[PDB]
Amino acid sequence: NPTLFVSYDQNGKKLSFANWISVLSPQDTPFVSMTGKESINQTIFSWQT
Amino acid sequence: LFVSYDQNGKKLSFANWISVLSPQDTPFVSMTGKESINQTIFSWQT
Amino acid sequence: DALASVDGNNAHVEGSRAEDGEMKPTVIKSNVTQILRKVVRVSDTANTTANYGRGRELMYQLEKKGKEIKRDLEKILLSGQARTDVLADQYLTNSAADPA
Amino acid sequence: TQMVLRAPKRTELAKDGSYEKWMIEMEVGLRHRNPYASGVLFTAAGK
Amino acid sequence: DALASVDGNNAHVEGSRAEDGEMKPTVIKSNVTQILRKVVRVSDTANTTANYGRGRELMYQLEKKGKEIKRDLEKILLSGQARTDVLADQYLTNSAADPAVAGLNDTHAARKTGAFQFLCAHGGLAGGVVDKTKNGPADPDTGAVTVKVAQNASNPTTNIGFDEADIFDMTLQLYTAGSEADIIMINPAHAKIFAGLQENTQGSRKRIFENTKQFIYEVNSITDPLGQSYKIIVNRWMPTDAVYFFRSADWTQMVLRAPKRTELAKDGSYEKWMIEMEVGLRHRNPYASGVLFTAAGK
Amino acid sequence: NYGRGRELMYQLEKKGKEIKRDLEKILLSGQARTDVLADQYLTNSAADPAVAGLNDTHAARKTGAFQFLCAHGGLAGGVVDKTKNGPADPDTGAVTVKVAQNASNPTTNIGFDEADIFDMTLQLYTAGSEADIIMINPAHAKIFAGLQENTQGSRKRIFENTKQFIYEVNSITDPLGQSYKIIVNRWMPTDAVYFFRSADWTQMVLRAPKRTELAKDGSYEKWMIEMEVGLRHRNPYASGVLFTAAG
Repeated sequence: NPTLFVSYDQNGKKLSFANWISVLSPQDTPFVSMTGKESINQTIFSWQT
Repeated sequence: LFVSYDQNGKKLSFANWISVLSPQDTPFVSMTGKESINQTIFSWQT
Repeated sequence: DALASVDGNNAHVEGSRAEDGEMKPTVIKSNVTQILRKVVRVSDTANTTANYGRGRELMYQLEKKGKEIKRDLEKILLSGQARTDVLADQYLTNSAADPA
Repeated sequence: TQMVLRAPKRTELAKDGSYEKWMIEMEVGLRHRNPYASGVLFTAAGK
Repeated sequence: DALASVDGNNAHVEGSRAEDGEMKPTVIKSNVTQILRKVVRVSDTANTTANYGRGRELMYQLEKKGKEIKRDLEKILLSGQARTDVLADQYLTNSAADPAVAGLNDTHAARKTGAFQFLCAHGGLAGGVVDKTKNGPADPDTGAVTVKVAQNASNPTTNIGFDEADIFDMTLQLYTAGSEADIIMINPAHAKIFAGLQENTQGSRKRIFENTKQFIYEVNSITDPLGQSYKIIVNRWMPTDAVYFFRSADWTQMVLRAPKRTELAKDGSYEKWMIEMEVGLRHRNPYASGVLFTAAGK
Repeated sequence: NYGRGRELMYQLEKKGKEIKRDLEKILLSGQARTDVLADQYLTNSAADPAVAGLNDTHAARKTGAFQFLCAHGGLAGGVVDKTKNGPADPDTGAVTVKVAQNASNPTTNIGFDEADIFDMTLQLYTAGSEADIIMINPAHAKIFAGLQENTQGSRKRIFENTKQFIYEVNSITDPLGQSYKIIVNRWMPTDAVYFFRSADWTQMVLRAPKRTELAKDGSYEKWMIEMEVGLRHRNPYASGVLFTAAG
């Protein structure tokens, strides 16, 4: 029941909900982008040198 | 690990109305009557 | 909200500077929900055999407890219990929930 | 008024054998316009 | 919000059950607005005359004030005030109200916005302004520090500037966080630094001239060792104690009450007017822009 | 409620990206090959007799990272050692795993070498490696820009009446004619430098990442993501690793 209307005496204060969320975590992954993928069928693979 | 107690941007579910029980009957005034005047002081005789 | 108290002596002068007066803010009332839960654990071993004394045990039991939750809801609403929660004074400054 | 967050629904759970479990849950609350809009009268004494 | 830094070396067995992960919620920011005002008062007599090089004394004085308010705005948004306000922990106001300061009146203090420095990763405060003698913190997920106190160890104590190498250190911090800053706003008094990249003790891209009739001595574009091309911009209203690394899209001006016409009472040969507008400032992420303070050398 | 719609799909996306972030970091971390099997390829007798019977009580597995698959020359526990130089190639006289000597830049600062880097290109040229890339953490990219013109003296990098500033080096030419290409990696460790070639490394995929909803048994609504992959390296001496050590 404020006599002098101000912002600090209002029982309302309907908050302003932004329509976005900020994120900066990058996912460049330069190595994984240049390696190449080869499908296998065993948990262990071997090669000779 | 997400649970309802951890949410932050909770869009509140506020009610769009206000209730007040303050009566506004005023019975006496609704039975006395009104007579317009043009002065700050009135008088009668008995 | 509620109107101001009756000022039975709000007599002013014929001509004077109008004063600010007085006002009153609103009052917020908050409540919290409750979780009502009912489950069933009827097996199927005795359900595979064709018995004469019983037709079903799953759908019938669901309806039984399907009505109990309502028969319990009313008992809870009309109860004299107290609201239980730990999110007090977290509505207008609720920008972030209680970190603790 | 009856404030409901989750309406009634018969949910089915996992099957770790012949258990055959089920679930019925709902989430509601209660709202009152003004505390002084309704009245309560307690009736009790010593014992 | 930001992803989790639990990367580590997660290794799981083949025949286990899904164990509960590590979930973290978001983080809410909040800034308050500030009230700008410019008053005008001119006696009716002076407003009735006809000046020898203009029209009425009212509109002319109003236009002069309508421009000063914009200058005051540019200087405040780029200041380092600490968002002076009385409220505290009342943004998620949903469980109750704040009657602590409700029985008050215009006696309330003056509200202030969160300027460029306060909205960034500031390390501390100085009562009402951000403290430049403290190095800001680091992001939880990344390890970037967008608020770095220049060392200036390269240059001597005679000239102050901020540094010549500390400019490249911020680009590393921004890239480390993932910011897309591409602008370097600077005070004109410090432009001699970005142009005067010399005095590096005989090294590091010093200088040369091919005896030409053109002498520029200016640096507008910059590229860091990582490839982030930056463009230097000068702002007359910027302070001379810090440099800003930011992006236009990562900032917005929150306007609540726009400037409008306000005719007030007279009270006798006053003809009073007023200008007023409430505005705030926003920042998508404190770690999306850099602030390079200035300090002496060795 | 208002404002806060859902946190299930949002969290799935967050986790969908985090799993990839970890992969780029694990392959370049330098962990050690972990497994419960050993020398079970030439006995021509059986897979393993002594490991059978344990259903899920086994220990986790680890893939040979960039360092393990190279001529590391010793381990410091669960991760490759960053101090002991790799073993010299028997055929050639190459050493692809070295340690920065830190000649200049006194011990006041860690100071990754900034010099003698052409030695590694020599070790590679001596080993027939066709390395053409130098993956490095951005925290040490300035050392390559200063390689342009610092030389602790008068080399006089020039302006030529220009306003554009570059001070960036991304390509180098070894004295032996080997032209390399510098690349920045935010997930690389701040104490290593990888000289290699893309074609010499392959990604062995066994279980591609896929979402799978699990049982509820209540209001849990549990979800998970899982992927099984490995790393391959044709020849250890086909790539090099240069650590950083002050003193």
